[PDB]
Amino acid sequence: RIIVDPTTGKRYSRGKTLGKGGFAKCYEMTDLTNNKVYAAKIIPHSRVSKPHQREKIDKEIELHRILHHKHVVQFYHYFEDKENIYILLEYCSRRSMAHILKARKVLTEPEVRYYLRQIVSGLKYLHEQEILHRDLKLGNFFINESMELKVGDFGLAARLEPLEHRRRTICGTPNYLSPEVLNKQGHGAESDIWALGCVMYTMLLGRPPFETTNLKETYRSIREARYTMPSSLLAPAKHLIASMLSKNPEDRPSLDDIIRHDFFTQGFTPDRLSSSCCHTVPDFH
Ligand SMILES: CC[C@@H]1C(=O)N(C)c2cnc(-n3ccnc3-c3ccccc3)nc2N1C1CCCC1
Repeated sequence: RIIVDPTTGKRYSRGKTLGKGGFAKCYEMTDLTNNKVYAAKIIPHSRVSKPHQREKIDKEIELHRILHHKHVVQFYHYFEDKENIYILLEYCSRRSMAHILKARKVLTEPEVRYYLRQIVSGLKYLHEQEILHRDLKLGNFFINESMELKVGDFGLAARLEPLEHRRRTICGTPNYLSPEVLNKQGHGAESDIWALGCVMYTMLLGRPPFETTNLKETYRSIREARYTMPSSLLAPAKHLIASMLSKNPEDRPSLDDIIRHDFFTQGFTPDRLSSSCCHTVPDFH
């Protein structure tokens, strides 16, 4: 099937399905005018009848369409026709972290340092652009053919705000709610740092440091910021995770402080990682 951009030219071929992605059904989509393939969201209007979810996508696009970084999903184009809304994004053949970790359960440090360096780099970009991702989670870290990491799904993203006028309500439902955001103080840049801690944790142990149900039963526990630190962690990793998951946010480290932590400096880290690290654990040193 051929899909023409009625505002322009401009013809596209639609290929393989890629699965469900909330409102979007995903499909491979080829721009016939340059023959590159792209991962596309296709949201029919029927599913965006209601004004606030209509607004939810406008923002994702508005915020996404200005982002150019090697570790941020490269937004290509978007257009609409009578039936559907169309968003083409960087095609990431080797899926997400979420997929990888299910296979391998738990990762070796060199790779954790390999993947985190990339999550952290992409996030300086956004954070310096004054944009908060607000949903860092293994699912939203996309890997490509050449084993490179890009952060995507900017569906719960927002611009930084004056701390007095900021959104207090939990927007959407993140994977990792923070203490501050639970005391109704709103999502800060550090609330992203929070998520990174939980994420590193998961990568090293295959289970999150706190429940991810967003149930009120689980709220005191997060607010206290108390969790099991297992002995299986070397001290560098232990220490780093701890500072990242500080209870009060203004104690959490900066992104620069993070890539410069012992965990980073006194291990070894590959420039290139094989594709077999998707399924198999690597060789020593
Ligand atoms: C299009 C939405 C999302 C995405 O944003 N990108 C950039 C992406 C980029 N590349 C792929 N991609 C390409 C080949 N396989 C995938 C894929 C499939 C499942 C999960 C993640 C990626 N998928 C992407 N996805 C998937 C999320 C869930 C279903 C579609």
